Amino acid sequence: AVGACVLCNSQTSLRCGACIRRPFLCCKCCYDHVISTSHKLVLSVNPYVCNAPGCDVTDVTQLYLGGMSYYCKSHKPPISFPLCANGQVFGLYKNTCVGSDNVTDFNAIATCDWTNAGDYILANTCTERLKLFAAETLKATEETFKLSYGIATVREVLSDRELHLSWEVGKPRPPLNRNYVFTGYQIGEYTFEKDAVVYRGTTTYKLNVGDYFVLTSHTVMPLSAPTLVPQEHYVRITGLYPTLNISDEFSSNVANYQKVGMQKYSTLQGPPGTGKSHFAIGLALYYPSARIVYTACSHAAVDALCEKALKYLPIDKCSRIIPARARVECFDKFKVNSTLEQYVFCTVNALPETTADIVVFDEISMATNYDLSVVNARLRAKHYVYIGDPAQLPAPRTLLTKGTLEPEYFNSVCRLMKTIGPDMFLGTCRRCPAEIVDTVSALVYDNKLKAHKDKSAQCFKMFYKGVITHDVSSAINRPQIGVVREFLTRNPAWRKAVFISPYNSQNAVASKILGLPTQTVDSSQGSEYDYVIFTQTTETAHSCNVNRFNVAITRAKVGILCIMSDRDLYDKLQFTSLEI
Ligand SMILES: Nc1ncnc2c1ncn2[C@@H]1O[C@H](COP(=O)(O)OP(=O)(O)OP(=O)(O)O)[C@@H](O)[C@H]1O
Ligand SMILES: Nc1ncnc2c1ncn2[C@@H]1O[C@H](COP(=O)(O)OP(=O)(O)OP(=O)(O)O)[C@@H](O)[C@H]1O
Ligand SMILES: [Zn+2]
Ligand SMILES: [Zn+2]
Ligand SMILES: [Zn+2]
Repeated sequence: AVGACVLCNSQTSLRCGACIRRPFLCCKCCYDHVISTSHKLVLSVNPYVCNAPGCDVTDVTQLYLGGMSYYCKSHKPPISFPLCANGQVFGLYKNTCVGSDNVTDFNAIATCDWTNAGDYILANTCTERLKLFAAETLKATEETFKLSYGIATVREVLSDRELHLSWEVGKPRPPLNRNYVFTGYQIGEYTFEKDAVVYRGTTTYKLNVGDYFVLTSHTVMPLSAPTLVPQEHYVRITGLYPTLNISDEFSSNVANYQKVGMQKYSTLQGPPGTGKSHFAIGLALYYPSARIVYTACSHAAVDALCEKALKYLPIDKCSRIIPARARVECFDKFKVNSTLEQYVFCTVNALPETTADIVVFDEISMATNYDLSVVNARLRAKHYVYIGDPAQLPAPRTLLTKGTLEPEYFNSVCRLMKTIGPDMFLGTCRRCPAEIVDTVSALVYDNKLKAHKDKSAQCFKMFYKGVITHDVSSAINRPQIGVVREFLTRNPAWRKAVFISPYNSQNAVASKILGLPTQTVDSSQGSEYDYVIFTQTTETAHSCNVNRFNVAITRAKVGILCIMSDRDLYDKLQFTSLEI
């Protein structure tokens, strides 16, 4: 019942009983909270509630200290004092309290519902202590809301991959995509796609009628470590030992590797195809005796670093850390769960508590402030390297419905990269034809991204609005897909292209009609393909977001066809226009 104030670190015996996280607040900060919000329940060693029989007064502003007990105005003894007085709520340490001038920001964080983009803006521009409080509060709210979705029970099993579901009446249904993972009853985790529903299970299990699926929730632990440790700048390389014979394949990053060793943490912005994994793995080659923990949010990102390390690092010194409660198939070519190896590859959620000379945290645009705090709490390192690109996509915020979240507010690292700039920048795209490079360089990179490749003359655009149908909220554009079918009859080298759309439902229609592999933009992040076919599908904030569009067109190595709905983005594509 005694702790440190979330706003000013002062010792206190008070917590707000109305905030979902029950934060400690000192006598001064607690006053500013209760006098300006609906939160009136104050918790101490004992709760601040009227102590007379039958009384239900719990509003601290209507409560008084009589002796050592609390009473309302109708029950207080003649010798009593108001609990709220002199800008202070009575509690222990009433004279050491410092107070804070940021309580207004606390009050907004503590009372918002996380549906507006301004809640996330405030969560990223406040003090460091408030950032943790907002991250914890948001995550709890997100987790509790998962209880709002209905239960799904199998009515019949059509095949090994299709079934008919029964949805609980009185509650909304979750969208059926690869981001919504249900737990079956425990017969493993399942995902559903679109009355027949396509089901994918962790193991091939004989599903029965009556088995049910529940959205996988999770308890939310408190945070203690900052999103970023305080910065330090050193006179020379600290804790690391450079080689003298780094191969020329990695020598262009030597100066950047030196800078990594001169500061506590450093940020690297790497636009698509500019060599992020190459940078990350070369860091180990330049500091060959360093213990390096490579981490990121998704298994796919960690597995991509593993594939890179397999080519260049000693395999006997690598371990992939896979949580015992297995879920998906991870990289399998390293020793598994040998936490003490020199090179450890692990998703954030599964990080062991250990130390390292260097922590590399990849795909930083996808991280949240909760992730960044978890990484600092579990990994004590001499150097932290944050790799990513704030012009790519963030983690979906399931509660946000009003307003768009700009890159500067994705997390603390993206905020630094957007405000003061990244410590390092990989400036040459080696993956994409120059038509793409030139488009995105002007679109999101202030013309700072250079093309190494020539124009391919296989980059095409077509302006075709089509017809927009919907499966709930996921959009479909059958005319746009018909145009693609026509294109394929006349361009047989594209038979091997990957279809990309901003919508799962569109992708599903394309799979059946066109026969091509399909991917959503968001799931295509970190991937590359020779030929890509993109159908914008609709003109929405989702389909026109510049970060998503950047990602979409930068997956292609040789050629891309973009069937567009928005005039602005169509015009900016530096491609050859196709007729019809
Ligand atoms: N790979 C290495 N090559 C050469 N000398 C090394 C190497 N690793 C450690 N040493 C030496 O051994 C000492 C003790 O190692 P230790 O790991 O405890 O220190 P350190 O954390 O790297 O030190 P500092 O941060 O002051 O550089 C180092 O300070 C350094 O002088
Ligand atoms: N600094 C560099 N110097 C020389 N060649 C490089 C450099 N960075 C990357 N390359 C070349 O580009 C190839 C691909 O790099 P990488 O594995 O990082 O993937 P990418 O798709 O280009 O980039 P990213 O991971 O940023 O999307 C490397 O295998 C290497 O041949
Ligand atoms: Zn409160
Ligand atoms: Zn305080
Ligand atoms: Zn009373």
